[PDB]
Amino acid sequence: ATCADGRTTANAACCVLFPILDDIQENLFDGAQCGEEVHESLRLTFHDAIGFSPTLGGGGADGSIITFDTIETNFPANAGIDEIVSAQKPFVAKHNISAGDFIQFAGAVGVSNCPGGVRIPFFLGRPDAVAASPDHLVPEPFDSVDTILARMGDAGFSAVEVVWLLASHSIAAADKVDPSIPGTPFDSTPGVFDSQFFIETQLKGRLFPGTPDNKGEVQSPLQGEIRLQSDHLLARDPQTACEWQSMVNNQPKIQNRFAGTMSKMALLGQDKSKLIDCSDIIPTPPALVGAAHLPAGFSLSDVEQACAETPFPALTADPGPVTSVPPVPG
Ligand code: HEM
Ligand SMILES: [Ca+2]
Ligand SMILES: [Ca+2]
Repeated sequence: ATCADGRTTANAACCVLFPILDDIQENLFDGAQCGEEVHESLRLTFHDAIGFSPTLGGGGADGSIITFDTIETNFPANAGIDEIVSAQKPFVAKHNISAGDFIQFAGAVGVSNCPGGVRIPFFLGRPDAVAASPDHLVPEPFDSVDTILARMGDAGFSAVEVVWLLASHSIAAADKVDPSIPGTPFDSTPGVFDSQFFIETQLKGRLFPGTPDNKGEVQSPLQGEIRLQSDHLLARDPQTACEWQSMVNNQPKIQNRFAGTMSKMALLGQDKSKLIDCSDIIPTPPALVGAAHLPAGFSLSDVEQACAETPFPALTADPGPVTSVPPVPG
């Protein structure tokens, strides 16, 4: 099909997405960069979608976090999500797709900007949100593994799927876990969708990058990197540790499982058969940059092996002395 903007797509209903793509690439993502706004937009996909429980209710990936922001903005786990909601609102107001569609579209487009990224399937047609999410459906970094897995499981995800979705933390930072050091990433390559997150979370902690005593934080192995308590525990818990380790230096697995599981997440509360497949609108991501490695100055003895069936793979360290990770600008 040929669209009003002159471009081609398989299903002509998807043409509406091309001007939206252009607008977000320029005016939300700072020229199609894998930076702060991409990261926040990706987090928003999860906070919107995970507000779904067959028991407790919630419409899932329905745009409620924007449309009912006056309610959802007050939820504890939504700390620091108000900035990206505020940034997305004028786009939702200005274009002609639902808020639920916009959130998932912006997330998929954003991931496609990141070197090593993957094209996440995208469907068009989510109805407008009808009610705010119930509170307390977003997992917290101070929740135990069993609590996190139970909540994610309630929404429909297996333990391995939780690990796959946490590849998102490869392109990610924290502003509120330790508010003294906003923009501190979870891996040494927050601009690259890669396995460094799965490697670096497996290292023995060494230091707090900022203040001590923050809820939901534990010691990190690197200055300028922050470690969530939840990620620390998920990397080591027998339910998840072998799957976590299996992501290390397996870029195709990270990509394919992230795409598939993100598609599932983007469809929480929705019925694929009542939507239109517009996956071909998502751009081709740049190739992976870099290769899997231990940080400079580290060795296998710094890895806390936690997979009972399989040893941690032999990686090479970057050359030189131990170095710090720069924060995400913004
Ligand atoms: C499984 C349980 C999870 C927990 C406990 C968790 C927790 C967190 C926390 C505490 C932050 C830092 C927020 C801040 O202080 O600014 C964060 C950031 C982030 N999370 Fe997760 N997360 C989880 C799952 C996910 C999933 C499934 C996604 C998928 C989209 C995701 C995507 C992100 C992204 C992209 C960021 C970076 C945001 C930024 O750079 O500002 N998280 N997560
Ligand atoms: Ca929602
Ligand atoms: Ca990374």
